[PDB]
Amino acid sequence: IQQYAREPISLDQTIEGDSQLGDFIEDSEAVVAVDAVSFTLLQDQLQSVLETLSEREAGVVRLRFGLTDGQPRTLDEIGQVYGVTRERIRQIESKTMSKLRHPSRSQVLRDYLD
Amino acid sequence: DVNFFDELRIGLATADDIRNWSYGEVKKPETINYRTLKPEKDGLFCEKIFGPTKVRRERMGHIELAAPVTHIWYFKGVPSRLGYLLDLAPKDLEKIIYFA
Amino acid sequence: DGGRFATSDLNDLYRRVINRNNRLKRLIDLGAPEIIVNNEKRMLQESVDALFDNGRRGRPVTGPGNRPLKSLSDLLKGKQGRFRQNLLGKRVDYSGRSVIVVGPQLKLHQCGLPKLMALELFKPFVMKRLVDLNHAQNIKSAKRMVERQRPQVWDVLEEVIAEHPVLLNRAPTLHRLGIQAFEPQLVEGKAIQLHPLVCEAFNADFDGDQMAVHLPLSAEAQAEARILMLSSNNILSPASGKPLAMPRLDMVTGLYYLTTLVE
Amino acid sequence: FEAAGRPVLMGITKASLATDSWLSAASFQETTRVLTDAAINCRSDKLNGLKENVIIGKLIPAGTGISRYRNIQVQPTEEARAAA
Amino acid sequence: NSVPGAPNRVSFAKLREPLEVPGLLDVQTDSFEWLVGSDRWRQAAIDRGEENPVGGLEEVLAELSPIEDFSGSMSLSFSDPRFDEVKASVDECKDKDMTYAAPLFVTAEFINNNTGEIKSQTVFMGDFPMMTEKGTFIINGTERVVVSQLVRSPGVYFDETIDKSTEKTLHSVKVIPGRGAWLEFVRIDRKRRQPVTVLLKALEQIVERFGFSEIMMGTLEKDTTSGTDEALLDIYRKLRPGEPPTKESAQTLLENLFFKEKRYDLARVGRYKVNKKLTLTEEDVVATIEYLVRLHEGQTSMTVPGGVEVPVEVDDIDHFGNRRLRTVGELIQNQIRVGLSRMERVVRERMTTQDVEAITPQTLINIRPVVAAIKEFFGTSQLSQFMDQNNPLSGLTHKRRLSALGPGGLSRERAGLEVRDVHPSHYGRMCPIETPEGPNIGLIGSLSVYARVNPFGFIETPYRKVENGVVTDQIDYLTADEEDRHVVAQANSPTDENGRFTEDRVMVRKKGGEVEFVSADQVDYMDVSPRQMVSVATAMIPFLEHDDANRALMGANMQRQAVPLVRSEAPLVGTGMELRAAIDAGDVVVADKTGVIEEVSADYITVMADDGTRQSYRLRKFARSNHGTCANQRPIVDAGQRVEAGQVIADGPCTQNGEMALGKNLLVAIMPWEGHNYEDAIILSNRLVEEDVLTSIHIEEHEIDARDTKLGAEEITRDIPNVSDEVLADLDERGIVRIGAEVRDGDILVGKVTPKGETELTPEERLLRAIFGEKAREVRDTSLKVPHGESGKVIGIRVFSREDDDELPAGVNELVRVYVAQKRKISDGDKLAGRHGNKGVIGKILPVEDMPFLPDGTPVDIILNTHGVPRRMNIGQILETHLGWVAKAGWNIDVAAGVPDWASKLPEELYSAPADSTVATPVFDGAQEGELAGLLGSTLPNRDGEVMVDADGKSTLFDGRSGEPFPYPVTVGYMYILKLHHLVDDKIHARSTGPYSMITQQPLGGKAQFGGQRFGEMECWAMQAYGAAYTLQELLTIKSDDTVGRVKVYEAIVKGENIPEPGIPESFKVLLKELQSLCLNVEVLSSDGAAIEMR
Amino acid sequence: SGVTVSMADVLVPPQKQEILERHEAEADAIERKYQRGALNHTERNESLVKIWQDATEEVGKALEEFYPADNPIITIVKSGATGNLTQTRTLAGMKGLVTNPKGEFIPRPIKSSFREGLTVLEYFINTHGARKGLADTALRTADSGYLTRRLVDVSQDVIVREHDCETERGINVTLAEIRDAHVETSAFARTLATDAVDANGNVIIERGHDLGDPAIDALLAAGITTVKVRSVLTCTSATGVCAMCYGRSMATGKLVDIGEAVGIVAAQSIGEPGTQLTGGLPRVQELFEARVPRNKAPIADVAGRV
Ligand SMILES: CC(=O)O[C@H]1[C@H](C)[C@H](O)[C@H](C)[C@@H](O)[C@@H]([C@H](C)OC(=O)C(C)(C)CC(=O)O)CC/C=C(/C)C(=O)Nc2cc(O)c3c4c(c(C)c(O)c3c2O)O[C@](C)(O/C=C/[C@H](O[C@H]2C[C@@H]3OCO[C@@H]3[C@@H](C)O2)[C@H]1C)C4=O
Ligand SMILES: [Mg+2]
Ligand SMILES: [Zn+2]
Repeated sequence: IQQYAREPISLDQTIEGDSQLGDFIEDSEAVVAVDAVSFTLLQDQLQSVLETLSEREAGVVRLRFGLTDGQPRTLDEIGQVYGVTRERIRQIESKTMSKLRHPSRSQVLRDYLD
Repeated sequence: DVNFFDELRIGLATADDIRNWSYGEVKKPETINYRTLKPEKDGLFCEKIFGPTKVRRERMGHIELAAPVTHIWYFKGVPSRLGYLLDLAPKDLEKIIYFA
Repeated sequence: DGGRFATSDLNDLYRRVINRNNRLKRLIDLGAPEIIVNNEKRMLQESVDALFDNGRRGRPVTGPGNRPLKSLSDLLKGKQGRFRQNLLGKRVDYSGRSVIVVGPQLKLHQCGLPKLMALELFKPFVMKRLVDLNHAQNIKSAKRMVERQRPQVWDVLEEVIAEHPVLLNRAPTLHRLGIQAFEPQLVEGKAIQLHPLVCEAFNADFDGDQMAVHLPLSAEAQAEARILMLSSNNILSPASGKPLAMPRLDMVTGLYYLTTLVE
Repeated sequence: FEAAGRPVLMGITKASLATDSWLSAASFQETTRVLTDAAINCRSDKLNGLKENVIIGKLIPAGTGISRYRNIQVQPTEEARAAA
Repeated sequence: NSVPGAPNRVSFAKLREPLEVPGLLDVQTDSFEWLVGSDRWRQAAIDRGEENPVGGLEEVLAELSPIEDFSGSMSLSFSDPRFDEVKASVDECKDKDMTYAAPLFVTAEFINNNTGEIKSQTVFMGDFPMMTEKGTFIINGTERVVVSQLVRSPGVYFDETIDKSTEKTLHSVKVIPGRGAWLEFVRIDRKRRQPVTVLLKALEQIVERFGFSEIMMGTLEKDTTSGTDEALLDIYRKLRPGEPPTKESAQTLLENLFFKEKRYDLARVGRYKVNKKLTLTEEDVVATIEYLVRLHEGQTSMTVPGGVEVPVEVDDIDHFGNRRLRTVGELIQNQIRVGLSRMERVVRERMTTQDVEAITPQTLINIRPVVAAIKEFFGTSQLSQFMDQNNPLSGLTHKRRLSALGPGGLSRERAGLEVRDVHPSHYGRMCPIETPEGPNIGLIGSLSVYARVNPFGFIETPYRKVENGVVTDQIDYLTADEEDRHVVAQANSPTDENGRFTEDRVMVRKKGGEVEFVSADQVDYMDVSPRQMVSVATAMIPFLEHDDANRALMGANMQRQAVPLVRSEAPLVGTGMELRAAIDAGDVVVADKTGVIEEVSADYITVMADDGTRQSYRLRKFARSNHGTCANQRPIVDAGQRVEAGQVIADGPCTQNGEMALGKNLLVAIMPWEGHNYEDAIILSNRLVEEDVLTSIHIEEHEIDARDTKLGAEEITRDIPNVSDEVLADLDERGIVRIGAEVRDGDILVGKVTPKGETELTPEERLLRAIFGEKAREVRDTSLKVPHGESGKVIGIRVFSREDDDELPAGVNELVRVYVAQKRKISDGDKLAGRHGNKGVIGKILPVEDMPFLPDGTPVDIILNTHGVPRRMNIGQILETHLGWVAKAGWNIDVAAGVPDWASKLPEELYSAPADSTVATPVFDGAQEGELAGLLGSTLPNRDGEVMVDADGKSTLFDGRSGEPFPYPVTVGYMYILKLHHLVDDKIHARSTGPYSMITQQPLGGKAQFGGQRFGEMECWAMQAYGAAYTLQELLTIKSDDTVGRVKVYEAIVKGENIPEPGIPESFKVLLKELQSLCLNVEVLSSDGAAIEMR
Repeated sequence: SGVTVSMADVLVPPQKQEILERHEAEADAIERKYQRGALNHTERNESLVKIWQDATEEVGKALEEFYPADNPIITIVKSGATGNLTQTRTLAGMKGLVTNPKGEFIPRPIKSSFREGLTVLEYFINTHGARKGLADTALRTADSGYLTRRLVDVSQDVIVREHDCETERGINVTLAEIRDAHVETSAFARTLATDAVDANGNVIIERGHDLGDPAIDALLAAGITTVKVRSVLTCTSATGVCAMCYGRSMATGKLVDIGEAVGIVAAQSIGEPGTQLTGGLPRVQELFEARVPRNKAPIADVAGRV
């Protein structure tokens, strides 16, 4: 209750001398240029890995995470496009993921971890 | 984003201009819920009109007044723009607009 | 942070207007004596007036502590009004400042730049060339490298700073010679080494005096710095034509003693 | 203007407020009075002064911002490209 | 002398000090003790002055008692304030972030006249903040000081004016009360030229009693109103424009306005100002009119009927007799009065709606206003200030400071320049030399050394009365008014056997005050000492009489800017005030009882007195001051030493052996040196780095809290979502940095985490999570890291936890504070300065090998440019430079037969002196030129028979770089210089990219946000003058405000591409919207005339 | 150079003890005139100030005669590097008359110098003029900045738009009607509107020339006194001004470039001074604002006898 009873304060208020409070608030969602570029450089690195995978394999990984469409897709929904049992899609996913963990393919993205 | 445009023009905004700009009429004097802290609907931060939580900086609202109102700039600015347009003494016009 | 909330006065000003507007609707629908309705209409008009230009007509609306609320007019008008505080004057990236120290060993076109300041200012530039070289595999490695001040970055910084001009400025800026371009020199310490001749133009005495640095980025910006605002190209004061980089106190007595004739 | 007229002497503050640009006069002094008179007169700003361009982010019409200077075309001479 | 510590410092003064410096902290303690009414002040008033004193609290309680009903049926009486022992110690309050206070009970009573019942009760007002022994308040853990405020003395003030055009002598007068509207002569409270006759009509034979003035009858003849009620309507229409008068309202109008306490607070000071000039009484208003009348005639005497006569002249508002300062005790009293008055209203309304016989003193009283008035004042008021603690001298001048601005005083803008000027009445009360150098000149000033405050709020000055040409030992503290009533003899006056004047005539100050030369018979009072006009800080500048007020003002301001050094060496050439200022500052450990030391430890020291009772003193070791300076204390006594009451046991931060040591003694050479010292710059020996002489410790306090958020509770933890184990290698289990660990900018102090949801991670990111098997953590990393450029080691950690029963604000669970300190070697760019207003940055630091050095091989520590010395009129710095060498080298006058003719006035103790002796030259009677040259002629060989400095204070120095000597003898000496709180490490800022404001898209300035530099209005003018359109556009579009432009340029720089074309400044787009919000339709238009969507 | 400051280098002239008493004695006699009452009181102060502010000049020359030309303090001032003779007189010798807070000269002078050290009353009196002067330089910057801003805004759009407007109009510079005190600011750096003609006769400098230093002397030799010169006042340029009318660029020392924004350069050239202005900033604002003069002076409405 004592947290609810707190009353707000004015940004237009000034604090020492001639400086209004409002000028000190950070914009959190403002794009940070150092990360957005690396994100573009990151998605180019992933585009390389997909060419190494099988055409059906690369197509599955995207749809599962919806890299091109921007929306994930469940296995049964990935089965309709490829006309295969959803378990097979789970199997293809497992084999392709382990191959992505293979030493050669993932060496570059380790540094891109954070 | 052209960055090369010729003229910049200013003029009185009619009620229809204001009416047109607005993406909705704000109906309540509510800012945000006190528990969820999320914007209150039909209020001053209503996402329905202003935008989802870059467009939240671009969209505007409007308030429909149950009684007309004079723009203080044109009445109290010296010399009184209304006072010279209707030929009313500014001290007289103050008595009319503010119900004296 | 601290969970507490802050908000512009405009919200309370809009809150006053919409409150009285709705109450008016309520009074009309009910049907109310003309005194009550007219009283509400006057109140509504005053709220819109306070919203636009508060205090312009009579009592200004105040919040806690009796401070008057900031109207829409207050956004545009004052020294904090947009035209002075934001439109013409605004803070910029790729800039820094520090206290200045004498640079007697400098050439007229040179300025001493603290290595730490020159690093952060040029941070993207050194990040780029250090990824060109195989020192860093990707950008995030370069950024981590610079922030930890890895010793490999120093020799790189000299290569990126080479023949890249920087603008120096001291407040207050009375004339254009208050901003002049220089060639940066990586120097030690956290002070800025200033050529003793430009002191006359900047009105800079070395008692805690601080100057600001600006990094021209575009090709046109660097061209204007090297051509228009170069230190050694602006000698005469563009008011009387008299020389400003002309020697002063210390150097005057030195040359006076040097050429004086003793019987 | 060049219906008779006489030469007029006016101070800098009064002469600057009479400039043909309305946002320049607004950014100088008494923003409210300039805006009200400009909105009524339905004035339009050619955006040709230098303070105006500064506000909107355009190149100032001076120095390297002049048209004759910014529209320059730079190419090596036919003789130069050959020598390489 | 007269102090047990008594460090031997020889004085050059020629006049004994008749009065020791009063305790210069008395001003703060005396005012506070008057408010609380301590027994110490109670017995002092019984001894002198009132038989029964009046406590400030009792004074405000006598005003409210009794609260009487409109009917008077129920009357409630307040009385007998009660104070309980303090809740916690000052050290405990500063620890737990609570205010040092003592609860305050009262003894009220409620009587019903109808039923005659008596209801007594005990009422708790609230926690009443108390004043420490150092004269400071602890408000929420922060040490605060309440500065006394200069305000006009409530009363009447006649001012003569000359009409602009008619040039006929006009006279206007104002009556300024403590509360209520003000009257001006009848213009009343902003209504121009009410007829002067209507006011008495509001209250016969008006002509007959005032027939002396011819003009007063002319104005009356011009007054149209006739009668008491007919003209009271005339005066009514202007006070309340729009109210139809009532027959009753007309008569209550005039009396309710100015003559009853409800709307006219009778000023206790105001009641005394007008009583000496001639609640409010109508007869007094009349007496004011005829003074105006009598003063327009120019007649010098006015006799009010039934009262003693006074002179009739124009008053000076700046004269310290009509200008008072509200001291701390009264500043609290006024805020207590306001809290009790709003309580009066609630008690009144509470009486009505409450049932009769159902009310007790407790029911009628809600204290919310009272404790809110106390809290708001200490918390918000301009007068309650954050104590500046960088050095003990600064905290001593923060107290004893008087400023005119604030609530109730003149505003910061509207204050005229005539009040800023010094005043003849200021002599001995307010220091004219110490005042801010900026826009606050004349508004702020420190109390003089010997000054004392009057119970009525006027400053007094100590004087020695002189009669029949003889000076008696009686001392009278005389206020400014009484000072104009006597002839004040000058401090230095020839002295002979008993009291007789050695010279024929005396130099004195008159009532002007004007300087004059008069007979010895006329003089009545004499100055006690010659520093009466000087304050504490100003009195610490040696050779003050040789420096212009400009540089002296600067020198006084910079002493309070020094920083405590680790070594804290005392000044070789100083004045008398060095000792007393340190002990009275409170940062030194003083023994209050004569005894012998029992134990000596770096932690504490115990002393056994003759009583056998043990006293013990715990030492501040590395306590962080409010501005980051080190407050370390160190003991100066050994185990078995015998000490006397009032002696110094331990040294403070900037003290040594009892006297303030704000800087160090350095070997100086006044030659210009290859331009490295040029335009006030300075060069130093690297010795000052190696030997840590100018090294000063600086501490910083960091803070982070774990609260309960809406999504989850913040947890201080060592587990961080995405970090290497190495960045955690210095953290403990909880996640806070371990004690003694280092910190580099960007390192982690306290690991904190907060809930994050909904995640909605990136499709590109979610895959990397699946490949490398790192689960996307459910929470966001918000940890406490070290600020950019800051470095050092961790001293200690304070932790307050919700689990343990710690007190926290609602929603806050855990609080952890990390204290980091760092050693600051004196560095290039740091700011140094002497006591004479000379200042400059360190341009370069040279190796000790290549430095101008004496034939000893002794290198100079510092080299000062010659050109800055002559022009600034601070040549007192050259004097202490000569004396500085004398003190460190010693001397023996070695009279051939007797004292050479120069030393006629020199004391015998100054004839001989060994090396490294300290010297004292009080400001206005210190060393003089003749004595200095003679002392320069008496010098001692360094080690060998060789003498290193000649009779005019110069030496042949050898260039350390080339090796060949310097052609001309160069002046060398020892100068006392200070390290100032302006340091490079704190003032260097650099930014490439960082956070941006939320409303405007520009970088937010200040060091708190890694901010960028401001390119202001004038700077744009310079760029436009150069014609650099692209440079200007770049600064205002893609460096600050282009949301898309600034991010694309970064992408271009990294990729090494060309820099893109700028966009539209967000500031401009915001401008368009702000115009639309004003109902202004602005349209950007192309050649076609078509509107353009700004998006 | 071996230039240092020392107690010895600051020498007080020995002719100063007598000189004051000489002037002091002239004060007891004006006390006779005051005690006689033949002259008013304000005249007493006046005669006191004129005699005292004379002694200041006498100790000035007295000081200079005593100093060796190689004295380090004098060498600093002689070279022009830094310093004033007024400051040297206040260092050794006597301070002189100081200001009262109200603004009127005290009749009582400060006979002591900062070398000998002032006394309690002498130091106190000087604080009035020292503080009042330190506050004058405090608000001086605020008014100068507001003046510079109005200068900039009224002239910012004035830039050079063309090489030449080919107008023949101009203004006549006085040019040594002995040389005129200030031809460097009026005639130097201008362009000739018309050919410079000698009687009857020979043309010494053709029009459209820069008027360098050698031009002046050569001109000066021919016996000419006045010259018609191009100016932006007479420039017929449609937009902005032309290069030939504006003339040399003070910075480049050559003809002004086309793009130069001379309006801002002028506003700043006039704006940078004003911190040095102490008959000052009020008069300058009165002129540019074109207000009715503070104390109006009449001009002849027609030529003729008076
Ligand atoms: C929070 C706080 O304590 O700030 C304090 C102040 C900064 C600290 O006390 C500070 C430690 C200061 O004492 C020292 C420090 C070394 O000096 C400085 O910091 C600077 C850099 C400025 C100067 C310098 O260093 O060179 C020492 C200064 C030494 C001298 C001869 C001096 O100049 N003294 C001084 C300086 C002032 O400017 C004011 C001042 C003022 C009043 C009524 C005063 O008497 C002032 C005063 O005597 O009215 C104004 C408009 O506004 C009021 C502003 C603040 O008052 C608070 C009061 C309340 O506390 C919390 O909520 C309130 C808050 C909002 O305002 C001021 C009074 C204002 O400018
Ligand atoms: Mg400076
Ligand atoms: Zn022209």
